[PDB]
Amino acid sequence: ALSLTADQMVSALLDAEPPILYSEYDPTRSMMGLLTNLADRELVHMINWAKRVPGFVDLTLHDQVHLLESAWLEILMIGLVWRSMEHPGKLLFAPNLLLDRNQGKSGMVEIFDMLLATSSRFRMMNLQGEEFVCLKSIILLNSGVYTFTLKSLEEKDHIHRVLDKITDTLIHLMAKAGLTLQQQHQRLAQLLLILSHIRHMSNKGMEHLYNVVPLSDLLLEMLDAHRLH
Amino acid sequence: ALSLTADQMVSALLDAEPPILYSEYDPTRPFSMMGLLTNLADRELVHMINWAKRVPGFVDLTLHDQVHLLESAWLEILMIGLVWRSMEHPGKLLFAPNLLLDRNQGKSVEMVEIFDMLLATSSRFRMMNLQGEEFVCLKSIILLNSGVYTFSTLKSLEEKDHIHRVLDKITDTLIHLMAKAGLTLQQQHQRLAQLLLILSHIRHMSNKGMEHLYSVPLSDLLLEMLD
Ligand SMILES: Oc1ccc2c(c1)CC[C@H](c1ccccc1)[C@@H]2c1ccc(OCCN2CCCC2)cc1
Ligand SMILES: Oc1ccc2c(c1)CC[C@H](c1ccccc1)[C@@H]2c1ccc(OCCN2CCCC2)cc1
Repeated sequence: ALSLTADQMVSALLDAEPPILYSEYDPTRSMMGLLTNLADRELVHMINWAKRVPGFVDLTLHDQVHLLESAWLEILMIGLVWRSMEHPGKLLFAPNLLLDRNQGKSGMVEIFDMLLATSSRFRMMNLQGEEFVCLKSIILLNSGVYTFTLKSLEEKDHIHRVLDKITDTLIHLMAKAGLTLQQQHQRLAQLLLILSHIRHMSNKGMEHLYNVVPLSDLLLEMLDAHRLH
Repeated sequence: ALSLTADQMVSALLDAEPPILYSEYDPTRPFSMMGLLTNLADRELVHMINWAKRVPGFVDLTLHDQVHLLESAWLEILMIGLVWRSMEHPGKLLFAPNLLLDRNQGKSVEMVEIFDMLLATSSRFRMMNLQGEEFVCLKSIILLNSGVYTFSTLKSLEEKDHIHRVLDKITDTLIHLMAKAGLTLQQQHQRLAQLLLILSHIRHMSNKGMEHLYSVPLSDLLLEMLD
């Protein structure tokens, strides 16, 4: 995990990429319901992706749950934003569900505009796929690391070590891209600062989503899988 | 501002530093916490505007954009200042030199949630051995970055460009401070990343804090003070 190279980190992350799911509705024939159903089906695939992120399965089950519980919406959003890059003014929730801002207006066209603005920023920066997977992995490991005993000290230290490896990977990606050393840390800073805005969008999103099993135990169930398959 | 060297950026930032204010309560009478915190924050905000106008490149922006940036960042700025002066006080938050509270004093009203988050941030700074030169850079970054994604006119395009160019200068400054600290190129980029990722948590704390306060528009008060 901590012994991988930069290119091995990239190859591991890309291969771990979840598939693009479709909205469940009749194309031969309500928006929140569609987005909710889409989000829930994506969460299942997100857990599989998370377990394939180098260093994540090295953590305790409790800490895995905590990290995903903190980051799951940010992860959905940055994925959505990535999907929507070459669709200006629109959000590609699914290949059969492409929406403009005046569609999402029918009470949160607010985060719609915020997601669009993020996509435009990624389009302005010419974000690459190898950079995207790095950023998404960073969100997974970092979003909940500040909100967690001897075990916790080792866990947090391990997390920060993996984050450092991803940072080195990002630098390597930009160094190979021909960027000067100054352009490297500048682009690094620009990419990470965007994560603060994605955190912001998640907060506003969760403010809207807020009997049912608490999300932690659902995450617990999907993460704590046996070895019989 | 874009012509400033790294050391000139630091000295300018350090000079622009706001004063540490005191809680307005009488120490001679016995010991409402939120009121004390609210009063302190409002007095700090006035000084924050002075600090903001002395951050390189900020006055180069339109009044409207200055208001937008501050309205988005003001709570984050108050918070990172809080955890900075609380860094040498483990398990406690130094709101003011005469107002030092532990986490049990946080249960005042149905806020200890934000308290623990602030405490956790201060311990993270303490473990990283955050330097004063780094602190002022990060705080300036919050000011310029927090609201830059929530502004399409020709004017606004030039505004966003300038902001991102100043942000780059702060990034250059941070690396220069780490390189002058004796850190290798690998460690420089790693520490840069660690510091900026903390800002995501500060944004998080701000949002949680705003949710508390939400339960005379600020832009008008900011506009009044900025002009
Ligand atoms: O690729 C994606 C699929 C669906 C979405 C998004 C990305 C971006 C946020 C959207 C959003 C809409 C309204 C409010 C907040 C965010 C929507 C979305 C809809 C519903 C959601 O929550 C469903 C509840 N469900 C319970 C456990 C996990 C989620 C999350 C995201
Ligand atoms: O150095 C500082 C002085 C005071 C504070 C803080 C830092 C960190 C946040 C604190 C907080 C406690 C509970 C909930 C949210 C935040 C408290 C604080 C209290 C009240 C505040 O809001 C006052 C309202 N006022 C109207 C216009 C501007 C603020 C801001 C910050």
